[PDB]
Amino acid sequence: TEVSNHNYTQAVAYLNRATSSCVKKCDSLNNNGSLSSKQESCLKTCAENHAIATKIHAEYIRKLAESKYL
Amino acid sequence: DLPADYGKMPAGYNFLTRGKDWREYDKDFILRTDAVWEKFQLEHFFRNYMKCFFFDHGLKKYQMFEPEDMYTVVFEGWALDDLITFPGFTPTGRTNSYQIGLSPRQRTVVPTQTFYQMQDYYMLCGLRFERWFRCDLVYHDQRHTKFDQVKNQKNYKTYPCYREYYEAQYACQDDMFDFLMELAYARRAADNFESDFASHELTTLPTFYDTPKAAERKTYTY
Amino acid sequence: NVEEMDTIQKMNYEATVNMGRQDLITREYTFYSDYEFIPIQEDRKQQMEDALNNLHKIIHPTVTQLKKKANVQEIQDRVFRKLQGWEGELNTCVFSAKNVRDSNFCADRFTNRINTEGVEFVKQILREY
Amino acid sequence: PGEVLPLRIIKYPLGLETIHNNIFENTNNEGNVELFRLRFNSNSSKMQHKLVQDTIYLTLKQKRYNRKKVVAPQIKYYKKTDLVKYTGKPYLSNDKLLKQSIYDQTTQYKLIKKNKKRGELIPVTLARRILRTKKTLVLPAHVNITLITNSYDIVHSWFIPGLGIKLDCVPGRSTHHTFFIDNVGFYYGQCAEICGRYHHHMPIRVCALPFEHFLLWWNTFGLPKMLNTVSRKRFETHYELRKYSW
Amino acid sequence: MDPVLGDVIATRIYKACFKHVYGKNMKAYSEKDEAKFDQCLTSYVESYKSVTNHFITYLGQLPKKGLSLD
Amino acid sequence: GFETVVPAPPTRDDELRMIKATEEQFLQQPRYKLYMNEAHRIAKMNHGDRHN
Amino acid sequence: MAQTAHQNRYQGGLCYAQCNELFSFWNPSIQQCWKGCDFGVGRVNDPEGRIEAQQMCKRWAAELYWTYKGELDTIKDLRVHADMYPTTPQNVYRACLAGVRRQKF
Ligand SMILES: [Cu+2]
Ligand SMILES: [Cu+2]
Repeated sequence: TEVSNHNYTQAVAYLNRATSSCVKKCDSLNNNGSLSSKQESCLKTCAENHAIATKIHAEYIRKLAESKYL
Repeated sequence: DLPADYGKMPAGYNFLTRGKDWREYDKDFILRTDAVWEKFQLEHFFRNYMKCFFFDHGLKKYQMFEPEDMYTVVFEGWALDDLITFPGFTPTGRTNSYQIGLSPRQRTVVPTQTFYQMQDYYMLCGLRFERWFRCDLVYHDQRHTKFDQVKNQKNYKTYPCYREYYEAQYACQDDMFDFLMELAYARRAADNFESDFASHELTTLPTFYDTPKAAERKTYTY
Repeated sequence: NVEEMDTIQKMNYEATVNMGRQDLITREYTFYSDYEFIPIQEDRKQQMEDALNNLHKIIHPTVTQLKKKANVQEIQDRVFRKLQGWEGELNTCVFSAKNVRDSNFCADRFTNRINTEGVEFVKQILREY
Repeated sequence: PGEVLPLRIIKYPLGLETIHNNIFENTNNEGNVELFRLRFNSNSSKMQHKLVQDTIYLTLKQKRYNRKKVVAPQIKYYKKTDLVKYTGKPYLSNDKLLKQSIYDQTTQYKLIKKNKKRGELIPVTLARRILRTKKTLVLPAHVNITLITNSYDIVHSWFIPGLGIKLDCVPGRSTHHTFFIDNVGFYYGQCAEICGRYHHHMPIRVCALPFEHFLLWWNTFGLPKMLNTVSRKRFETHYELRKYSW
Repeated sequence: MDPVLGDVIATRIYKACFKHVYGKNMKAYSEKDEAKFDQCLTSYVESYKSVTNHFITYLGQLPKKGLSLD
Repeated sequence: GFETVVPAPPTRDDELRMIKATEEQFLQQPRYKLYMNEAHRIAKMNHGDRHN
Repeated sequence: MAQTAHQNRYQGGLCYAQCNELFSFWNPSIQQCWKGCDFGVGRVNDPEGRIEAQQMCKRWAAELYWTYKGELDTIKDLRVHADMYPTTPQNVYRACLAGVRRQKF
């Protein structure tokens, strides 16, 4: 299988947005360079939530486009 | 008999029979006058009947092939096919000479006596398939979540339609089973329960088995 | 895990995973002509399951104490007829539902009906049987 | 057709299982006897996966024996490492010993086909011309074997003359017929119904042996087949010999 | 992708570090501020790595085809 | 459907009493009323009397 | 009656006739009760004989259909219905017990 650079850019943008959201939520910046145990747990949870959210939002956009076409 | 522990197994009984005097048991056995000829004939018969393997020399081992017609073995011995290694009667080397009988028959849910008068099990196969399809449609969705199709192998519970499926397969044939399976696939796609279309119960003659207080119908006595 | 299993055990694990993941493959093909219906919410499913669990817990004493399969089937059939009428009303409301608000309202109505009147019906049936 | 109703109520079957006299089959995590269950439909547009064909029937394809072209030497490969681990052309000696053939087996077969002497009372067991077959139905003796006779295309008839049996496998009719062979032996037969082009050559070979011999045949060729595992003998065959004992 | 994506990510990280350092404390710049920015950058890199790992795993964990495993 | 307490398995005395009662009932059947000896014989005889 | 001990049901005896009274005319429970009564020959009159007859009936029922250990002991209703067909080992045990109980002298 092969993937496109546009897809890579979209994935990178989604990852950047998810990382920004996770940092803002879990307050990852308030650390001395190492995330606490709670910080890492919150980071993992927020990353899973953001990945699910990205999948859901992409599916919603695709479904809206399909319903427009279909 | 005199000891109070007569018959109790001695502690740490090795059960080995090394250095056992065979004379003490001589009176316990009576041997026929033809015992020698009997031993010779028994050895010959055991060699001739049990040894269904051929000593292949190329691999220097026992070998076996599928049973072939006498001529196929006699006049066509130059073209043996599908030769494998004779694995032996038992993995542990035990004998296999024992008279066989009929196993305890499996439980019955759709009795064969319902249409046992007929020689071909057409109506029996139909009824068994209907019952199995009803049970499956009842418990189709939870097979992977609560039945033997689960991931936790220690939590595998026998499917509720196990005996029904086995009986239906026993009653029906291969082609009929396939056709009924296609029909049942169409029915499952429809998700049409037999109770969702049944109106034939109205146009049947009343029977003593159809009384209102069905529980009172049975008269149980010990 | 899979790497900790032999060939047979790995094949069995793959068999279980594939047999459990059939619906995902079935998620691919869809028929356009079907009238699409908004699925019932997971919260609504959980509430209905809780109501059914309460009904089963109520039935548990009489069901366990009864020694007649006929009596058990009769009680089950009466409860099934009542709950089937209620569920038919709920499903009729659900099929024609046009919004998640309507779905939630129908689910709440069905749960309340199971909670309020079905309890009285089951109590009367148990007092009889 | 139509669609799946959003919610359905199903009463689990009662009295189906009598293993431990527990008529209550379904019990929720709360432990209460689950008499009613709610089945909800998730995806309106999704189709349904077809039911899995759970039936796995060990298939033995009995066909007419064919003429051999050339006598190949028994070549066993290493380990799938096609290098010939073992090579040879055996021959069953008069002592029933698979010794090394010293003559040209191809020449022997060709000469036998070219010219074979005949006798006025040559045994049929020693003269098979339209009765040789590839596989023989291996069964035990002095036991009840049910045979479900059925036809695929037209009504055929399997007539074992030695067993004096004649089962008419007809389409649709799953004729369940009993068979009890009160003796161990090998029998040959042909189609008792005119099956068409091959109404002459549809040979059937039936070998009933001691129960030990039948079990050995099953364990060496039947148990190995229909295993649905890795085809390695040490992975299935020995495993079967380590999983099943009578 | 292209280095411009890295530049955009760097700009976002710089804005985040400024918020973490001077979002509520608008004071003069110093080596203390530089060290705080360096710590924030290290924390942001760690958070991005954790988010990428968790998101790729959750997206890799979601089934998409029958397990073949050869 | 109200259930009743299941009676315990009978003793030999109860078995003998039941045997005696069954023997009396079997002897009570007139020779003219040809009814096969089945579990439904009593109900069939009652229905036959009602029909007569 | 292939498993019975008499040439004909008429030679079975009154208990066998009692067996014919127990169940409906369309159940193998008649043969099962005949076998149970045959197990009761010279056993009903003695208490040890009756206990051994019950054990023998359990043994025959187990030899009839594949049954797990203890299931025949977990039977709640020893009472039988005239519509009880011999479909389960529990039914076989109940029929054999009834046949033993119906044997006199
Ligand atoms: Cu033919
Ligand atoms: Cu033919």
